Amino acid sequence: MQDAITAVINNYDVQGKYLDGAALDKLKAYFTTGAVRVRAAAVISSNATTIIKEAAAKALIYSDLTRPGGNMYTTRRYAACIRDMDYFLRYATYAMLAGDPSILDERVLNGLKETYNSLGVPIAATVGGIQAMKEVVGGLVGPDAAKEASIYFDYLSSGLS
Amino acid sequence: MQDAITAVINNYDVQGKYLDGAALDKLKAYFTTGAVRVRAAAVISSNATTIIKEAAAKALIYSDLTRPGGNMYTTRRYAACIRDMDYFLRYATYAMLAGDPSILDERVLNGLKETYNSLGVPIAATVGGIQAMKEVVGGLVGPDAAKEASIYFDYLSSGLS
Amino acid sequence: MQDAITAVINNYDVQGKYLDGAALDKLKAYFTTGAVRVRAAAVISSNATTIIKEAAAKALIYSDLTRPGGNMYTTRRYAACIRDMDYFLRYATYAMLAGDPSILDERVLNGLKETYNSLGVPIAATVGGIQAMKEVVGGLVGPDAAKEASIYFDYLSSGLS
Amino acid sequence: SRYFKVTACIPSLKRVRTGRELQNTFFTKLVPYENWFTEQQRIQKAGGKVLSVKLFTGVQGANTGV
Amino acid sequence: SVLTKAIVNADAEARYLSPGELDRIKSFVASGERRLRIAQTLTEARERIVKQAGDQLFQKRPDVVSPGGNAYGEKMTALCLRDLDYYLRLVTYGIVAGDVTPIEEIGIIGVKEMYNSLQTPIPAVAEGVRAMKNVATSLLSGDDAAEAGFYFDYLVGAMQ
Amino acid sequence: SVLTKAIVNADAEARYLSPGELDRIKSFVASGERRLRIAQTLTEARERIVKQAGDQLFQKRPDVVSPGGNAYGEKMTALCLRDLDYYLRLVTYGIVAGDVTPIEEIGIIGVKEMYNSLQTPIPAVAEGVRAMKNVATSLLSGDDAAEAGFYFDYLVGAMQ
Amino acid sequence: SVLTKAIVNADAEARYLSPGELDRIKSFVASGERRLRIAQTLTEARERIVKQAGDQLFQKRPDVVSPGGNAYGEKMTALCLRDLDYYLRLVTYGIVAGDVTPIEEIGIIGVKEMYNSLQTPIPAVAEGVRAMKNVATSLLSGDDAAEAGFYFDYLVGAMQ
Amino acid sequence: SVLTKAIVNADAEARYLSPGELDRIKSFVASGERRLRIAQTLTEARERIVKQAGDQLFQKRPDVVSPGGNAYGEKMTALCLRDLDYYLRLVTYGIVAGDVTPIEEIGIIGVKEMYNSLQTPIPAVAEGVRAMKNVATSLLSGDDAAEAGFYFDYLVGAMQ
Amino acid sequence: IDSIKIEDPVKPGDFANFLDMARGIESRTGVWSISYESLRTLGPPEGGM
Ligand SMILES: *[C@H](C)[C@H]1/C(=C/c2[nH]c(/C=C3N=C(/C=C4\NC(=O)C(CC)=C4C)C(C)=C\3CCC(=O)O)c(CCC(=O)O)c2C)NC(=O)[C@@H]1C
Ligand SMILES: *[C@H](C)[C@H]1/C(=C/c2[nH]c(/C=C3N=C(/C=C4\NC(=O)C(CC)=C4C)C(C)=C\3CCC(=O)O)c(CCC(=O)O)c2C)NC(=O)[C@@H]1C
Ligand SMILES: *[C@H](C)[C@H]1/C(=C/c2[nH]c(/C=C3N=C(/C=C4\NC(=O)C(CC)=C4C)C(C)=C\3CCC(=O)O)c(CCC(=O)O)c2C)NC(=O)[C@@H]1C
Ligand SMILES: *[C@H](C)[C@H]1/C(=C/c2[nH]c(/C=C3N=C(/C=C4\NC(=O)C(CC)=C4C)C(C)=C\3CCC(=O)O)c(CCC(=O)O)c2C)NC(=O)[C@@H]1C
Ligand SMILES: *[C@H](C)[C@H]1/C(=C/c2[nH]c(/C=C3N=C(/C=C4\NC(=O)C(CC)=C4C)C(C)=C\3CCC(=O)O)c(CCC(=O)O)c2C)NC(=O)[C@@H]1C
Repeated sequence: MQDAITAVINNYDVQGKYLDGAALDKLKAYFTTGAVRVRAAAVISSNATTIIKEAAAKALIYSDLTRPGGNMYTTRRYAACIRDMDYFLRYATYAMLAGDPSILDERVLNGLKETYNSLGVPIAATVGGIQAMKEVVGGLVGPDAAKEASIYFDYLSSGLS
Repeated sequence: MQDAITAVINNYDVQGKYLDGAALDKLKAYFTTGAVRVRAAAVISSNATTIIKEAAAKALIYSDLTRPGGNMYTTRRYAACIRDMDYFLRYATYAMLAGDPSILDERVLNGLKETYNSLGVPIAATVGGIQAMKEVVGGLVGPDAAKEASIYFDYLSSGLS
Repeated sequence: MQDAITAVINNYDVQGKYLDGAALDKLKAYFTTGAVRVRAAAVISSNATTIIKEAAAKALIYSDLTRPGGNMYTTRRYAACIRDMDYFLRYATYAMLAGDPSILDERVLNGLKETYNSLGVPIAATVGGIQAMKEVVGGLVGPDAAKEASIYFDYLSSGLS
Repeated sequence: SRYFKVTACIPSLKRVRTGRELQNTFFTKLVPYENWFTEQQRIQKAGGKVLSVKLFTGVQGANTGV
Repeated sequence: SVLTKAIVNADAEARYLSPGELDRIKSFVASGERRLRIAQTLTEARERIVKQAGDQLFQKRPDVVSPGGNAYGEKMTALCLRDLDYYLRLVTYGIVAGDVTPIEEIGIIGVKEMYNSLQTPIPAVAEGVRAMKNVATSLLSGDDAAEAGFYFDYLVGAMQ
Repeated sequence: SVLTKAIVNADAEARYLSPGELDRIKSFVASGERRLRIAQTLTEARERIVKQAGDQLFQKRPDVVSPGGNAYGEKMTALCLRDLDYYLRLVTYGIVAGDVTPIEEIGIIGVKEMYNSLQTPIPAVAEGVRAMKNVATSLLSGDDAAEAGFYFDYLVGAMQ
Repeated sequence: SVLTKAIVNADAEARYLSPGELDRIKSFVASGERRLRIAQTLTEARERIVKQAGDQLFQKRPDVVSPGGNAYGEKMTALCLRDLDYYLRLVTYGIVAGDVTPIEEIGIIGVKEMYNSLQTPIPAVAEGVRAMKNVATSLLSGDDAAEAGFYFDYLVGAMQ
Repeated sequence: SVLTKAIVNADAEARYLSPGELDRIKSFVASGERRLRIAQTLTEARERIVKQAGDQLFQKRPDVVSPGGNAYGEKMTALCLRDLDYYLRLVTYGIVAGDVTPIEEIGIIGVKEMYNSLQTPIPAVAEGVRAMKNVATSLLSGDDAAEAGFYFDYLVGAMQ
Repeated sequence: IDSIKIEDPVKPGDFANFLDMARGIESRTGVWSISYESLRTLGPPEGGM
């Protein structure tokens, strides 16, 4: 994976350039944001189970998916769906700390569409569940944090779709 | 492992003897007991969690073991102890169906003392827990079943001590 | 393994005692020395190869050990011996940071003696090599750290002997 | 090649396992010499204790045939 | 502890401690004096914290202290308080260690399995810890409270 | 970086970031402004540092700058200086990252094998880095120099 | 089914089906007609079984049908009954199959995790299944009831 | 030896020795008498070979015998000669064995690590072995020298 | 030489909070009136002895 600080370093290393003021400014920008991000991450981790429950209630459950024949029908499939939700939440939190979307591409997004298509998992519903989580997260984290949090959730959703 | 039927066969095979009426009578004895054993086994499996809880309440918990400085202190150790209790119960049930104590020697009893000594697990307390389970099991299974069940519990306890 | 801080915690946990003033004093004693240890560790790591060379020169090589009939004769055995020297140095550094010798017991001293006895590795020479490393290190780390570093080397040597 | 006979006892301190793990916990075994140093380390990191070590095969202090 | 964790990662890589890892050790030893003070405050107020948190939990959830509930009856209620006290003690250990390693070994591994045998409801236990955090936060200074909050939050997350 | 390392360890454990790991990130973001200043100082003085370090190295080891030695001849001497410059650039990157992870991929993995093919002596290279540290330390403030020292030491350790 | 299980064991052994394994298949096919009758009886009485079992469960545990409880409210109470109906359907499938494989794949794998998200208490669910068994037993003939009992017991064992 | 190697390969295959493997043993035992003569010649001329090779090596690498260099000083120079003598003895053992297995255990495994601690340059050592080969070749008959050359070459290959 | 603190309003006023120390009214149905030290030695819940 790559983070904001490393991303700057890598760009300068391919040029072979020593770090310069312009580069320093980008690094400085991350450092101000950082404290806020750490607080947001702790909030998410503590409320993680609740976030997933609320998001499922909003989108997945009480639906045709849960009703027989639906892909979230059967305990095995229900459990798998909430497991995937948890993964998305955990990785989005990692991305928010890192300040980079790259980790999502490397670890979550790679191969996901193809896997889902073979499984028969409905992508649109999954995207809906991610969007639901984002809304719930937004409330918990608070507004300043929410903007930062939202971009990573949006990045996941766009990748899946 | 060995069961009652195979135990007779093995004894005759070392002699080289064809199966005889006296041998047949021992086999016949097992076959009458068998139906009762199957019923007992189903009772134990359904009530397994309860049996362990009751037995722990009788011997292990509310004791110095659970209190700080005791072997069953800390969640990790508490969980390990009730896991061992479950093992003993499951293997005794297997032995009762089999009608032979061999499986207990082969799987449960072999190496247990040495492992326990290195771990620092107290054997006497463990034995006490097994004896407690036996009493609880006796009630559930009913008297005819209980006699058969008791011998395997006793066999475990003697092995451990 | 345990360090200074966890050593106190574990001692109180078995009693089930909340940390008290006596405990707090011990923890404070560690915290005040910490910065010094970190500096010492960096010195040792950077000079690790040199420390082993100097220690071997002072205590092992140019001797009967390196000559035919000696345990550190052959490239294979010379290499094995300086490999062991490297671990002792690395583990002593870990112990010095931790402020606890437990790691030395758990991950160095345990089963070393038995292995050495079967091999016939000469203990006195090894201890001599550990003692030699100690002398070398004391110079590099300086007054702040020398006393602290020394005790872990002494602990290793006394464990073998 | 030289071989070691090794007895060790290893506890599971990170997790609680339902399947029978007795064979993993107390394991006397024969180890090639070239593997032992790694296998000792592994037991130590797990917080197992190495109860015994004996050299089953091979001669102590042999320059060749090792 | 912080120290233990750093050493363990290095040992796995079979390397000496990284410059970054060394820096983290330095920072922790500087923080240590403040941490000790935070822990002392909580230790002094412990009896009050446990009692108040128990109050709140029972108010939030009547059920646990009801004939159906596990906590019902004096003895049971005492045991539930004893549990809260255990978790508070663990949190104090955590603050001085600077990591949850102490907490985790004693309290978070096998906790689900233990409570399931007892039949105690895990979400209620989590609520009790949340309650304890609120009491603790009030006694602590704002900066101190934030530090303490993390450790409390970890517990709540683990017991879920 | 500090961030990368923390995330990677958590991902392996498949857990959210620990309270202690979060605290380390907080400390690092506070430190960052100072770190940027330290890096800038070294960047400005780089040409001087390299030159001075080169001289010291050649004085310390006649052999490298001798007909037998690898450094001998103008082209070779330039290359040896170029290498010193590369290592200094890496050190600056490391200081801002707070960890050697970036440094390690670019400079420390495969370094032995590369130098062995070239036939350059590794211990001499290490001496050059030590030399660079001494020059750099003098320019830096005492507190700054200690921070910078660790990164320099890591390099010396890796080339050993 | 019995068939599926037998084939799977043979595949693992990489052998043709043993005489003993073939005998087990023979016994199952003989029993099949009786099994179908038992299943039909339960299917007809399903609405009654669910309703009566629900009532017994609510009597056994007032809490679930209380403001704190998960079952509280009409919609929630319906859902709890719906779940009981699902488990009854699974049991009928199990009886005809002669094994719990059908039951297990649809209902017992991941059940803990599903219920934990919902926050439904697992022991109460088990009680509801026990209740269903008692109702079912009364409708069934004694011999039939014993057969049915095993499958009911398995469910209770799997989630408790 | 050739014998050891053949048996070891057979034991791994868990078979009696193959016709081809047996043939190789036959050829080796025929060669053996000649091999013993070659070894004797080298043993007799050993003192001369070492001395001449040393001189050439110091001619080839002035640096090693210079104040910076490891070989510098009488004791150090003696040790460098002692090492050359050791390698010559190993070569003789190898010639009679017909295989480098004996040589490899005593001299080639761990050689890099040993020399790196000493700080002796490995390429210089290889040059000394090459030097020894040239002297040895002159004393040996052309056919004998070729056989001896292989063993000398192996050494050079093993440390390079 | 100041104790400082006391920054939030020292008293909301008669109407808010007060009588904070209710603790010790009847038997410890709640948590108050159970000894903090008693916990160290709870004993069996049956407590048959
Ligand atoms: C209170 C918040 C909730 C509650 C608690 C409760 N616990 C018990 C019984 C026990 N609790 C423990 C727990 C621990 N032992 C440990 O090692 C640790 C980690 C340090 C803990 C947390 C133990 C071992 C017991 C068993 C008894 C004993 O300790 O000897 C009860 C009693 C119920 C019973 O015995 O069945 C209760 C009530 N119950 C609730 O409902 C509250 C939400
Ligand atoms: C409970 C009555 C008592 C208790 C038990 C206890 N056991 C352990 C650890 C282990 N228990 C075993 C035992 C078995 N594993 C098997 O495979 C079998 C046979 C099927 C048995 C019976 C083993 C191997 C371990 C080690 C690893 C593991 O978890 O399996 C502990 C934990 C000790 C530790 O520190 O690791 C405990 C507490 N101890 C008591 O105090 C009770 C009286
Ligand atoms: C050097 C100071 C002395 C010396 C060393 C020596 N050691 C071996 C062989 C082994 N060393 C170990 C030891 C360890 N196992 C561990 O877990 C640790 C802690 C990290 C250590 C240090 C082991 C396992 C072996 C055997 C396997 C291996 O070679 O890796 C030898 C070789 C002996 C032989 O006959 O092959 C030697 C020479 N002996 C001396 O002469 C010095 C005094
Ligand atoms: C009744 C005995 C208990 C009870 C049940 C309860 N369940 C829900 C919600 C759901 N239940 C399920 C269960 C299943 N899906 C499956 O695939 C299977 C196996 C075939 C089962 C049994 C599901 C999927 C849901 C989610 C909602 C949906 O169906 O779309 C609730 C309500 C949800 C909530 O948490 O409010 C309840 C009440 N609750 C109890 O406590 C009773 C003891
Ligand atoms: C000569 C070609 C080069 C050279 C040699 C040199 N060697 C040493 C020291 C030692 N050399 C050995 C080597 C061996 N011991 C063995 O068991 C084997 C395998 C059979 C060998 C080849 C050893 C063990 C030593 C250690 C000291 C001792 O003799 O016990 C030195 C001195 C080392 C020092 O640091 O002072 C030297 C100089 N050095 C060169 O530059 C030549 C190219």
